Amino acid sequence: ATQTGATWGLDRIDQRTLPLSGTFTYSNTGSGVNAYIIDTGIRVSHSEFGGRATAVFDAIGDGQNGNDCNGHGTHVAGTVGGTVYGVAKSVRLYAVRVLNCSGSGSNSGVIAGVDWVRQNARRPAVANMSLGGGASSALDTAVNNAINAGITFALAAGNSNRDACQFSPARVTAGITVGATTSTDARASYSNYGSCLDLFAPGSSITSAWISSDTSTNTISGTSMATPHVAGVAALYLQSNPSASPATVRNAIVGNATSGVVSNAGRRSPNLLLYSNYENLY
Ligand SMILES: [Ca+2]
Ligand SMILES: [Ca+2]
Repeated sequence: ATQTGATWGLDRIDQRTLPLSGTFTYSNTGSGVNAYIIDTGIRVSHSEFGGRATAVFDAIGDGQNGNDCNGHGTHVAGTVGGTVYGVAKSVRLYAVRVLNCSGSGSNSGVIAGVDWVRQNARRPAVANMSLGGGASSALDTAVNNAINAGITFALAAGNSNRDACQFSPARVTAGITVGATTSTDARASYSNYGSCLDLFAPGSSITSAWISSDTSTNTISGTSMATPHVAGVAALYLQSNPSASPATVRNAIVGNATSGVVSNAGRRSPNLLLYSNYENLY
C-alpha cells in the first residue's frame, strides 16, 4: 500500500536517498504485533488509534489510569502505529505509563513498567522507551532482562548533544538505540551520538497525535520522536518474522539501514539511517 501526502518522517524511511517523495509505502502493517509504549501514557480514544490502543499499566497514581496528560506518549504511540502518522498501521498499542503530566517519573516506576512488560507482554512484542536519565544499572538490568525475555526494545539516544553511552537506558547494548535526524539528513543539533547508537531515524519536526482532543496533532522534535519510527519498523519486521529474537530484529534493522547519508553524525556514530523496505517471496 502507498500512502500519499505522508508526513516527512514516514516519507523518509521508505526510501534510501533524498529528495522526499511525499509518499510512504508499506507491505506489512504490524497486524498481530504488540507495541508497549513506555512513556507518559496514551490518549487511547484518539482517532489515530482506531480502537487499537489500550491502557495497561500506570506507576504515577494520579488517577489517569494510563491516560496521557502530557502529550509525549500519545505522539510517540502515533508514530509507531497511528493510521495517518504511524509506521505500523495495524499494530496493537499498549500504554505503560511511567511518566506524569510534566513528563517526569521515578526511576522505580520506570523499572516497574519495564518489568511489567517483561512479565505480561503478548509476543511478538516491541517496547518503546522515548525516555531516559542518569546512568542506572538497575534500569539497564530491567531493560536487559526484558530483551532477554524476547522483547525488542527501541531506546532514545537522548537530547544533550553528548555521547549517549553516559545515559540509561540508551547505553544498553542489546536495545536498539536511536539518534535523530532532520529532513535534510543532518544529525539534529540536540541529538546524542557515538558508539552506543545503532542508527538514526527522523526526529526533528515530527507530526503525530496529541492530547488536546481526539483529532489533535502536534509537531515536535527529539530523539523521542526518532525512536518510534524504529519501533514501528520492528513491528513490520515482526509481522513477517514473529519468532525473531531481539538480536535478529536488531541485526535486520541495522543491516537494512541506509549507509553514509547522515551529515555531521558525531564522533564514533554509526552512519546509518532507518530504512523500512524488506523483500518477500512472490
Ligand atoms: Ca518516501
Ligand atoms: Ca543500544
